[PDB]
Amino acid sequence: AKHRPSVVWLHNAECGGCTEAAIRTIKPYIDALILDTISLDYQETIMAAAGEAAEAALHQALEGKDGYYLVVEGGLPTIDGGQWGMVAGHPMIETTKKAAAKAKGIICIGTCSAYGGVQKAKPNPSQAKGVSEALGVKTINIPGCPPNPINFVGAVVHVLTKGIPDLDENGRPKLFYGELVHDNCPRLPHFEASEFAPSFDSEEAKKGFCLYELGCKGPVTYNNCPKVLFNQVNWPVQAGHPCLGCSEPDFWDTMTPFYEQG
Amino acid sequence: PTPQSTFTGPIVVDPITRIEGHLRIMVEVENGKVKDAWSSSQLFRGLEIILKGRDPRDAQHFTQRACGVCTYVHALASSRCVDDAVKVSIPANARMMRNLVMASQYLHDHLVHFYHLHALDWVDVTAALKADPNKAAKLAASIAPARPGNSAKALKAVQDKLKAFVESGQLGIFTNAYFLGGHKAYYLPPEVDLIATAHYLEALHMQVKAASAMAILGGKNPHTQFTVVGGCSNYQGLTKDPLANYLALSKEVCQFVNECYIPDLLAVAGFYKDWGGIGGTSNYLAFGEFATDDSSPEKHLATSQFPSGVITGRDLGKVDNVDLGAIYEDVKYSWYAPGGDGKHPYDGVTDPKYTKLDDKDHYSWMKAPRYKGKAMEVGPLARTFIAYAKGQPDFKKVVDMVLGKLSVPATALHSTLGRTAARGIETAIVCANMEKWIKEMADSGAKDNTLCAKWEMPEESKGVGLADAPRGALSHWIRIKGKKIDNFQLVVPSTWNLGPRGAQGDKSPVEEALIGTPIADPKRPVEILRTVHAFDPCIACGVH
Ligand code: SF4
Ligand code: SF4
Ligand code: FCO
Ligand code: F3S
Ligand SMILES: [Mg+2]
Ligand SMILES: [Mg+2]
Ligand code: NI
Repeated sequence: AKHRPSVVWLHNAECGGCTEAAIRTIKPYIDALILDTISLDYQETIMAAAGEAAEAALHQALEGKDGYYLVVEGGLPTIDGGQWGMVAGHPMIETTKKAAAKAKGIICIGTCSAYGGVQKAKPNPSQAKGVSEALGVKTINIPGCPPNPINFVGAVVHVLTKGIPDLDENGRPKLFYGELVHDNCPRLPHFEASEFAPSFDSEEAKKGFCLYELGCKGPVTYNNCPKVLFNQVNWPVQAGHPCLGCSEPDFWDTMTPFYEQG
Repeated sequence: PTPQSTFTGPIVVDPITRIEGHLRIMVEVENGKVKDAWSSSQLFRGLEIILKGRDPRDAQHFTQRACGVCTYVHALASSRCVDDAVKVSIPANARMMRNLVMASQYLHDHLVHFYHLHALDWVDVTAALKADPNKAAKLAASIAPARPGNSAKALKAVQDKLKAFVESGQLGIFTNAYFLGGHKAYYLPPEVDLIATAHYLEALHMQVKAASAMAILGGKNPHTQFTVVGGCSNYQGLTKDPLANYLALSKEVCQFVNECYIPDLLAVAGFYKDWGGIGGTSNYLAFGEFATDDSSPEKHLATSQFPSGVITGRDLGKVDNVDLGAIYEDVKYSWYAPGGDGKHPYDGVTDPKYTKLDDKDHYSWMKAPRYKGKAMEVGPLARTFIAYAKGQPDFKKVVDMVLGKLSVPATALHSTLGRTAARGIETAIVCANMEKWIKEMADSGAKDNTLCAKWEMPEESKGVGLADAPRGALSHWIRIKGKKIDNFQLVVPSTWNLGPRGAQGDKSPVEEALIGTPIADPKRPVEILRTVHAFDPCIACGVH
C-alpha cells in the first residue's frame, strides 16, 4: 500500500464548472487519478459525507501527518467579514486561510480562484478577490473559465512528481499558457489577409473567416485551446465563435464588450 | 418498516455535499420525524447586479457562469431572452442545434446526477466488498440486459480495486460516509451495491463521451460558446462528419442509459419502495423544452415536445397554461432589502442585505419565486406529470411501464422516489428521440446552411427567454434601455425548488418535501440527503 499524496479541494465563490472540467480528464481518467495517484480527501461536489461528518473529514485531512496540497475553486467574497459566502457556519475566507496556512502548495483551478472571476466583475457587490490577493499567498494559477482538464491535471501531476512548473507573470504555467490562442489559430491566414467576418450570418462567417471584427480576443489571450482542443473534438473559434479571453485576469471587465474590440 | 429513531431536536446539515453550490439545511425533528424545515442558501455572487449597464450581447457569457453543472442552459436562456427583446426569429437550423445541445446536456447532467451525486445516498459502497462477484453477476444477468461489464470477471476487478483502495486506509471521498459501519436506512443487498459501484465507475468514463458529443455542437464543455443573437455560429455543426460522430457518441451514451442507468434506478426503486410515500409536494410547473417552433416565448410554450403547463393540488385532470405575467419573487425571508416582495421579474430588484446565520426571519440568498401565491416544484417530475397528464405518447408509455414494473400506482410518483424515477424516465425519452432529431438537423443542414438571422438592437425593449433545463423551468428577463441592460433578472429552477418561504410564510417545495422525513439515525441523517438530492439542487443557479 503505497501512500497517495493528500489533496484538499475547496469550493468558494464558484459555479462548479472547474470541478466539471476536471472530471473530463482522460489522461488519466478521474477514477484512475483518485484511486492510484492522489488521495482526494475533501471535495464537496462528490464526497459521501455531509455536514459535520464532511467538516470532520476536512479537519482530518488538514491534520494529516503527511501534509496535503490545496486546490481552490472560486473567488473569496470579503464584504461583511466574509459572511456572504459560508460553509459549515464559517466564512469561506476564514476556512481557505486556515487550509492555505499548512498546504504544501496551492493550485487555483479557474479564473475565479486565480484572479477573482465573474463575481469580481464591476460593481463587485460581494467584494470578491482571487485567492493570492485575499490570503497574501503564492498560487499556481490554472485559469480559463473553465481551464482545460489537460492543464489542471498536468499541473497537479507536475507538482506532485517534479515540483512547481515555470510560471509566467500572472502565475500560469508556461507549459500550457506560454502561447497566444491567436498564434495557433487555424484562421490566422485569414487574419493576415484581412479577411474578416462582419457578422455571424455573412458568407464570410460561413467560409470560416477570422473573427477579429466580431470581438475575438485570441490576439491578447494566452491559452492552448486550438492546440489541445476541448473534449477531444472542438474549440470556440472552430465552432465559429470569438474567443472571450477567459484565461486572462479580470477578463469580464477587460475583454468586454465581447463582440467588439473597443 | 421504514427505520425511524425517537430523536426530538434540531439537525443542521451544512454543507450539503453532492450538489453544486452552498446549501445549509436546518430541520426540527420530533419522535424521529421532520416537523419543520429551512432551506438556507449560503453564497451570493450577484450576476444580476453585475449585468446592469452592459451590452445585451454580453449577457449570455456572464449568465452562463451562473453555473457550470447545468452549463449551456443559461447561455441558451439569455440568447432566447435577447432574441425576444430584439424580436428576431432564429433560423430552423439554429432551433435544431440549440435543442440538440440541450438534449446532450440532459443526458450528461442526469447520468452524473444519478451516479455521482445521488447514488451514495442509497448504495453502501463498502458493503459491495461483501458480495460474491459470481452471485452479483448472476443477479445482474437475471434483471438487466446482458453485458460484458456485468460479468463475474468485470465485477471482481471492480471489487478488487475497491478493496485495495479501502485497505490503503485512505478512503478519500468516502471518508466518514454515512454508510460506514452499516446504516439501517441503507437496504441494498451487497451484490446490488457492487453492481451499482461498477456502474458508478463506468459512468465516470461515459460522462466524458456525453460531454464530447455535446462539444461537437457546443464548441466545448463545460461552458459552450456557439450561440449568438439571431441563432448560432457553428456552421461546422451542420456538416456530415461531425454529425455522424455526434450520433455515434450519443448512441454509446444511450446504450449506457438503457443498460445501466435505468436498470440500476429500477433496482433501487424496488428496494426502497417505501420512499414512494415520503417527500411529496403538490404543485408543478414547466416551460416545456424541445419546441418545434421557437420564434417567440408563446410559441415555445405551445410547441414544446416535452410540454409546458401548471398542475395544482396534484390534479392531473387540469393542466393549465403558463401565465408568465403571474410569476413573481418574494424576499421576505431572504437576504435582500425591505420592499422587494411581489416583484414580477421585469421589475425585479436585487438589493443584498445580510443579517446573520440561522435568522428565521431572513435565512437564504435565494429569492422565493411564487406563481399566483403558490410555490411550484420544477424539474423532471414536473415535466413527467405534465407530459403524462396531457397524454404525450412517450411519457405515457415509459411512465406506465415504470409503474407496472414496480407495481405501484401513479400517485406513488408524488414522492422522493417519484422525483428520482422521473429523472431516469425523461433521460430514456431524450435517448429515444436523439436519432430523429439528429437526422432532422443533418437533412436540413445539407439543403441550406443558414444558421443566424439578421437583427437590429432596439433603443428600448423587453424580452424573456424560457427553457426547461435539467432541473426545471428557467427564465431570463431583460429590460433594454438606451441599447444597454437596464435590468436583467434570472429566475432559476433551483430558485423555484429550494428558495425559502415566500411572503405568506409558505414553505418552498424542498422545505415542504422534508416534512415527515423519518430519521433512523440523527448522527447520520441520510434521509435528509435523499430528499434534497432528489430535487437535484444547484445553489449557484438558485442564487446567481
Ligand atoms: S473559473 Fe469560470 S468555470 Fe471555474 S468556477 Fe469560475 S466561473 Fe465557474
Ligand atoms: S479568429 Fe481570433 S484567434 Fe483566430 S485568427 Fe482571427 S483573431 Fe486570431
Ligand atoms: N438545470 C439546471 Fe441549473 C438549476 N437549478 C439551471 O437553470
Ligand atoms: S474563451 Fe477561453 S477557452 Fe480558450 S478559446 Fe478563448 S481562452
Ligand atoms: Mg471515519
Ligand atoms: Mg434572480
Ligand atoms: Ni446549475
